[PDB]
Amino acid sequence: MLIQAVGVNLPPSYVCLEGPLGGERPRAQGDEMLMQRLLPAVREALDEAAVKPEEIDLIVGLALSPDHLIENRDIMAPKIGHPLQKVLGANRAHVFDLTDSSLARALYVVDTLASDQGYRNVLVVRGESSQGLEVDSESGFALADGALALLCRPTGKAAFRRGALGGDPAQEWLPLSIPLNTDIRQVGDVKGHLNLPAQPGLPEAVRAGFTRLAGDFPQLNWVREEWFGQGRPDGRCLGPFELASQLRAAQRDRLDELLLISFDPFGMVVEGVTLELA
Amino acid sequence: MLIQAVGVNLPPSYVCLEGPLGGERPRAQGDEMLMQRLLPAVREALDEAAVKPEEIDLIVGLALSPDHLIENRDIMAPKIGHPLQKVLGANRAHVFDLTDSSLARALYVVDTLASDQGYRNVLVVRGESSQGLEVDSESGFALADGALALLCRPTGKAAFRRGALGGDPAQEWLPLSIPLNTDIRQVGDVKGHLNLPAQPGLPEAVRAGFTRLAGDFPQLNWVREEWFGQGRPDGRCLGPFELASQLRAAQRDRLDELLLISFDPFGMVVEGVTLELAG
Amino acid sequence: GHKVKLAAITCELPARSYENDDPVFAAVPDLSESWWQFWGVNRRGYFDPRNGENEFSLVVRAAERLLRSSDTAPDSVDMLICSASSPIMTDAGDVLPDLRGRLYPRMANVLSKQLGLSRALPLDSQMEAASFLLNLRLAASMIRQGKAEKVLVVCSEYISNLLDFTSRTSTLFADGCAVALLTRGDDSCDLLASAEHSDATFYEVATGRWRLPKPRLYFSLFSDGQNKMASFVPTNVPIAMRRALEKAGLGSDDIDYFVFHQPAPFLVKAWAEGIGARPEQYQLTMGDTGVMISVSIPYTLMTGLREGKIRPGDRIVMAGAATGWGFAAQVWQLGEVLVC
Amino acid sequence: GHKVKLAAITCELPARSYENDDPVFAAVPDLSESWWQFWGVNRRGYFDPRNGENEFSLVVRAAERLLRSSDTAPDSVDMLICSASSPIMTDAGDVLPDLRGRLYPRMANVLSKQLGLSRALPLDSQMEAASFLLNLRLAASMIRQGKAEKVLVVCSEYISNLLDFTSRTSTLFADGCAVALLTRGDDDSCDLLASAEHSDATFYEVATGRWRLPAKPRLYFSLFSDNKMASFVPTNVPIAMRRALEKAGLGSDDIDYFVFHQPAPFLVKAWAEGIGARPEQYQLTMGDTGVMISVSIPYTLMTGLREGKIRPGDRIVMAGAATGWGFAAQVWQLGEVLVC
Ligand SMILES: [Cl-]
Ligand code: NA
Repeated sequence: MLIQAVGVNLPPSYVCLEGPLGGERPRAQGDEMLMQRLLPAVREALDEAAVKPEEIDLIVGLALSPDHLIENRDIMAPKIGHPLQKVLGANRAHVFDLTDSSLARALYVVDTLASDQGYRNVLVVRGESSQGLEVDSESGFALADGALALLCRPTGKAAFRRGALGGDPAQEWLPLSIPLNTDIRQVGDVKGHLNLPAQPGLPEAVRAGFTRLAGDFPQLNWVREEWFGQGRPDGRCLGPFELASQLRAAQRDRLDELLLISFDPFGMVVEGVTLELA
Repeated sequence: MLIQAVGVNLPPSYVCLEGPLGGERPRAQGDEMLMQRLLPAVREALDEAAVKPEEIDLIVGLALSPDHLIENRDIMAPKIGHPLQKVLGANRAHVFDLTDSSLARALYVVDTLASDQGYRNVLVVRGESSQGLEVDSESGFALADGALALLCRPTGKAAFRRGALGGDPAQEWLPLSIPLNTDIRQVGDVKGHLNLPAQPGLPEAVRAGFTRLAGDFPQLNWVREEWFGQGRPDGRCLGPFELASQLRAAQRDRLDELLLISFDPFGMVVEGVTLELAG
Repeated sequence: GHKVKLAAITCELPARSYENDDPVFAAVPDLSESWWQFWGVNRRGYFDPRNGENEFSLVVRAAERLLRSSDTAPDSVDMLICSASSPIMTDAGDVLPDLRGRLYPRMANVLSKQLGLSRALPLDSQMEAASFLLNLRLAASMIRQGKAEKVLVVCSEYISNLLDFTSRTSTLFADGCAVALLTRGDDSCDLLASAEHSDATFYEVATGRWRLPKPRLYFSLFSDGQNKMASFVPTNVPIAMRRALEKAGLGSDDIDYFVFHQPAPFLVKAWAEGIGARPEQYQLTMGDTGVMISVSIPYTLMTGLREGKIRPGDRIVMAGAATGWGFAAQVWQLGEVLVC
Repeated sequence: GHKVKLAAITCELPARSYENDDPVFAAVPDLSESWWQFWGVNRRGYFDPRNGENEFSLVVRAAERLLRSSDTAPDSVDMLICSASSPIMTDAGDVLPDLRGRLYPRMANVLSKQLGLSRALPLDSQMEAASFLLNLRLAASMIRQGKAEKVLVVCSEYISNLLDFTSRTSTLFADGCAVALLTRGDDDSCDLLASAEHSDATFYEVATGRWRLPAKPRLYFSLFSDNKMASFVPTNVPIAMRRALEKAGLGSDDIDYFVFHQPAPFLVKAWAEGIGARPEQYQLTMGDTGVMISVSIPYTLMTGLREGKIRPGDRIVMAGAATGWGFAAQVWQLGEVLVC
């Protein structure tokens, strides 16, 4: 998998949440919806790579947000890849969604499918506009809002690793879940609740997982997602969106290859994919 | 036909057009549409009579305006009676439209149909939001804009008369036509043109027609439409909407019966209908 | 009051017929045998104005033929009731000889003068596809109350000039005219009862809108499933029939034959089943005409008379739906009807 | 280029079957034989969560059966690919015993722990009704490129807990589950020869799920006249089939049998006729199951295998459409498939 370009568009408004899994993260406001940020991020990437919408072979979406996706804020399905195809004029694309996949896992799977199908231009998008989910007030866990666009050229050569978290190997980490709101009375009530129990050693265990996994490709520089504020400048973190500034640093540094490392709070694992750079 | 109640709502802007068929008439502005004006007129009448929307048996519309009827200003069909039924919740009603009919004629026909079907509450509505029609700049002829709601209780007893115009018997009167605009290029362009040839004796001929017709019911006070400004204070005229203040004067004066007279510019005739008033 | 007689009826269709495979449909998406069977359409006519056919000229022809054939003097017609669903009229004959494409006046004001109907009160009514029934109903009330003795009823549908021939919907609709004569009866024929109602829930589903390259059909359904009519489809037409039958003190078994509006075979069948009508008690006529808006009902009535399916002394129910939405039903006892 | 073997397949349907006249439909507007004929539905199942039946429990049952029957050690499974069209999941077994109604996680993470699939990469994908094809496609690319030797594929549709039994739409859809096993093939006897997938978002907004107050996701319809697809209905499925066939260097005539998504009989026929498939070369299965979203295809495949319509050594085309909209076709050379 070769990364041709990256686009990012994040809300300017940040919200801080206390707790061992807390931090200061971008947050979509009021009525704002994902497409408002996703479309410019995608355009940014298309413009950088000099690829037209009609040249896109595949669009693959990753978005947990259960509403606030498009102009009709109550739509949850079909998923955002479809209206994205429409507003782009991506008239040659196949569109599907990978749900709760990590980005690293999605890139690997997509590299594999897309190289096997002979595709040349593949769009992977990750986004959130999470007003429809209640934050975890006990742990401080929340999703970063915003949009990331990766315009890729498949090679079928991306290598992949799925690794355990570090720290105490007997510790049963409690995963993220998103229960449905069973008391939806009014318009604008949340549709679900973020539930990630307070586990103060978790950020460090994730970092230790990253460091172990990076050892499978010890000559590659690596980039990673930052889902927690602990230990970070300003306590600020961008979740998977943190990847953008790091990929851009890599392009600036003229790297040909790198390791991209995701954290999956559903599986409580870390996942890495090896990528080429334009 | 018994008139239970009347609602009227006219634009605040009166616009003067010069010409033998000119006058100063109410005019809808910008993107105003007929429903905005009609709905409150209708509600005034329903509130006065204490008649609920679900009690309405029949809704009959009269509106020439080829657009500016409802929220979507480009819709012309189906006609305004149908979205009216929707917004009111008039869920027991039958809805139809009588097109280019005069009001007197519509009231007669409706009295007849509705008494024969046993209806009790009938809503006859007349309105214009005529931005979609070009005024007749040569004659000065324009439609008055506004809304009139007549809540009726049919009796089947309404008498009707259709009469010729007055003035010179040898004079051939040239009717109103509304040709289609054959050069609709932009949005906001008119859909048709008001074409009523300049005929300076026409206002007086209509008025003499009114008087002749009224002579068939010498026992009745009468009310009439005024479509032309010639000879009227400040050239002000309200077209069919002139009827509202006259009907209210009639109730205040405790009239039980009256004659209502319309001018039909399409047929160039005058038409009268006899009505009872509530009280 | 007086008994109402359905005295005579005629129709005038376009001279030219267009098959399902006709090149007029070249820009329409390919349609299969499945579509044609489902809608029940095989061919249809469109007015050719270049050759003098239009909403007015054909009505003049049909009306002149009917008046001659029914031995009706023009001066004896007390009311003329016309309907035309298109907002655009195109011809005013000798009456307004220079006027071509127009919004107003409507037909009756002009047709009355063209035909020399010098005592006829002119009226132009609109209830879309149910307009023939509305007009029979208006006519019947006038006759019954003694306010008219002879009423001429017209429906004329020039819809082909508004159709979008890039669209599948353009394959369903077609042009045509109908004229009927109603008179004071005695006493072989009568309108026993009628019922009319309207429901505007789905008003916005089918509208005419001014569209730059003039009126065009627009569709607009936005629904949850939760906002239905008080009476669900397809029971509105049956409900109208029942209300009419009840007012007449009759049941379905008292009826010989049924005449329906003709939008699709499944819908007509649904209406028939809703009231107890057996398949052989009505005809499907959309096959060689297409859907002619207000003119489908009278054309179907006439067909049934002409083919011997409906005859003197028969009790019939006529019924249909219209955009808006509107519903109408009539119970007639028919005497002898002149088909001309 | 390793060969891809479709090794095994099974389904798990609800224990209870519901007829068209079943009282579960009492609040649905009355429907006729016209509705039932058109959609081709006679009966369908709904999961009963009170008797332990749901999207998760029935998959666990089916998957355990398939693994036991195909002699597949849980350790040997390299990847697990799940789909479920409903946004709501309801049960996480022994893994998350307290969690009930949920948006996330999806199935694969949880299922792989429940089944002991200790090496399986979990993936949850979404392409609505076409998800079984997507999943085979993903599985095949992984096998083909040497990245997996065994892949378990799951589609599970629990739609009945979302259906509005006051709506006609409730009569069309039903519940079910399917599980398949793909492996690296030894010999030439089984392979995925080619596939084609495409999407068209022109009519994206026509059928959407929305959060609606009475409060849960509901189907919402939106059609406005205020563009057509590049390829008109009903050609998108045939276009996908043609592309796949071209990529495999085959023609329609080289194909033994066809397996289609099952939304309605006229549509399936239209797809078949578009590619040149004869009526004896495919089955209609919606009659017994209802429309099971993603599960209709694998149920149909399984049916054809079980009944001897699809035999070892046959070349088949599998194809369908999905909301969004999406289109997928696959050309398989099949060997021996364990139906369990
Ligand atoms: Cl997992
Ligand atoms: Na005179």
